[PDB]
Amino acid sequence: GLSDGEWQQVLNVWGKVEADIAGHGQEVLIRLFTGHPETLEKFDKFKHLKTEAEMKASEDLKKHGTVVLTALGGILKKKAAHEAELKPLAQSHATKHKIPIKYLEFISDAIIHVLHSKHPGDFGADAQGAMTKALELFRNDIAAKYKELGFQG
Amino acid sequence: GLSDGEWQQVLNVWGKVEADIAGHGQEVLIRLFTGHPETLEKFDKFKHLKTEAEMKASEDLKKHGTVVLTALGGILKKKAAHEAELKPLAQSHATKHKIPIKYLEFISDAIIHVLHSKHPGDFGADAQGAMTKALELFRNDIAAKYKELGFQG
Ligand code: HEM
Ligand code: HEM
Ligand SMILES: [O]
Ligand SMILES: [O]
Repeated sequence: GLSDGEWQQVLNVWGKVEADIAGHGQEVLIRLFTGHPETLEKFDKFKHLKTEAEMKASEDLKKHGTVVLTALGGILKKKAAHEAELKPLAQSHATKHKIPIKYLEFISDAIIHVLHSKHPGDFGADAQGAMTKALELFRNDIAAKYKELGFQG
Repeated sequence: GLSDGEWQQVLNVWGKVEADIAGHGQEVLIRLFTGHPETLEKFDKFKHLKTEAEMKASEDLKKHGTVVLTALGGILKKKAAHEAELKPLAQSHATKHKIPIKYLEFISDAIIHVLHSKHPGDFGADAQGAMTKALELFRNDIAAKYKELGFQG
């Protein structure tokens, strides 16, 4: 994974990308298509482009570069935000508190029971299934961090 | 993963949690500690809590319940946000465009190349290492979505 400073470096350079996203998007697709020409074959609108000059002149290639880097930027920012809250919790629960995954299963059972008890009108079979899935994603994400840290859990 | 309706059900019941986070947190921890007493042994600062009555009377058990459910709520919301960034991209790139992970590796290397070319002063070795790791997490997260959608990328 990334450290806190590494995530901040990713966010910082993406700010520079966004200040000329058209130029960055063009240069990324030109590098991809010149380095790996087979990738051009996926693009009906671009597969005729041979030279860097032709690729630079394509309004459609420039538009697509912006779409790609916008989508990737959103994924990186949301990943960084999730990591910033998940990482410290996995770190403390692995290294200081030493909490096995089975204990996270026990507290997940308690959360599901309490929500069902308190809010049956907002916690029918489907909503309970949804929360069961959400807490399993949470436990699996902690377990993945545990494996990286070498903690058996 | 969860459907959009399933995430809505999770966030709807979490709104009820947030209306009394301390009460929900207390009830979750007392359910956990009464059902699985070995879990209470992990809390050195609750060594004075033996009985259900003592647990209900504890200021700090209730405060800890708030800490736990506040942290969990934040992680669930940030997970949902990142899932929502990945979903449309994994959908189209698995089912319509059929983009192999090797091609995602090629475009990741193109992004690193363009950032090194454009920002050598602000994309040194460490910042490049950070972005290399972030793009690998992106590819791995898409590969996991590919497997869920039944696409061999
Ligand atoms: C960082 C990696 C990538 C990102 C963020 C990305 C993002 C996007 C986005 C947002 C779209 C438009 C909406 C959609 O169809 O999902 C798109 C379309 C597309 N992508 Fe990607 N993509 C990436 C990598 C690739 C690669 C490596 C290829 C092929 C080698 C590829 C091929 C396509 C194709 C063929 C389309 C449809 C183009 C069109 O009909 O206009 N993508 N991509
Ligand atoms: C939904 C699951 C959980 C969440 C969100 C959670 C969250 C937290 C948070 C935010 C803290 C304070 C900051 C920190 O040290 O990381 C904490 C502390 C702690 N957690 Fe957890 N926790 C969870 C499950 C558990 C379980 C199941 C146990 C034990 C069986 C446990 C044992 C502890 C202990 C011993 C501390 C230190 C308490 C203190 O002395 O103040 N956690 N937890
Ligand atoms: O793309
Ligand atoms: O906790």
